[PDB]
This record gives sequence, structure tokens and C-alpha cells, in this order.
Amino acid sequence: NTPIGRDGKLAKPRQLHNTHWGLVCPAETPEGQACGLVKNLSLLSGISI
DNA sequence: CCTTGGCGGTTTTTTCGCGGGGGTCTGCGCGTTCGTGCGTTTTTGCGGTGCTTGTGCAAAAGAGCGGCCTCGGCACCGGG
Repeated sequence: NTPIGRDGKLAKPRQLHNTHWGLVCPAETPEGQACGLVKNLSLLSGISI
């Protein structure tokens, strides 16, 4: 989740960026208010410990 | 120093003695009944507590006020 909220929204945070390749799913995102702000990890991604 | 006990002599009189007479009352003994001890069983006044009680500690946009800027024009002051 990206905690940018609804107030002061902008299109740039919601967009699918080039650097998202391989780390988050390009297709899976909710509809409506949270579109683009909620992301799903790709199927081979990890988080450093 | 002056008096109030003491020591003596004498008289008073009842203490006390022996004797008597009487009756009271204390003690023995019998009969008993009721009074208290002894018992298993029980209570009121009180110690400790329950629970009822309550009071305390994030964009964008326009608008507005604000302070300041500038300026002109006036008025007090000057030259002459």
C-alpha cells in the first residue's frame, strides 16, 4: 500500500512506472480510489531483510 | 512558774460472790421435696463480611486584511 491518501491526489504516483518491471504486477490493481496506489508483488520478488 | 496529777486517808457502795429458780433456745432426729448439679442441646450479642452505593481521579482557488508603498496637494514658510 502507498499511504498517499486521497487529499492532494495526482496522477503520477498512480501510474505504472518503467522501474516497476519485474517487481510488481503490471495488471493487478484495484478500481476506484485506490487504483495504482495498491500494488502486488511479482511472483519472484522478495524484500531485503 | 503555777498548776494538775499524785499520794494518802476515809467513806461509799456495788462488784461480785454463792445459791436458787425458771424458761428459753439450741441441738438431735426424723421425714421430704424441691433445688441445684449434671447432662445434651441451644441462643443473643457480637465479629467479620457482602454488595449496595457513590464520588473521586493535500491539493487548488479566491478573498481579505495588512502594511507598505507611492504620490499629489496643502500649508507653513521663504524671497523680495
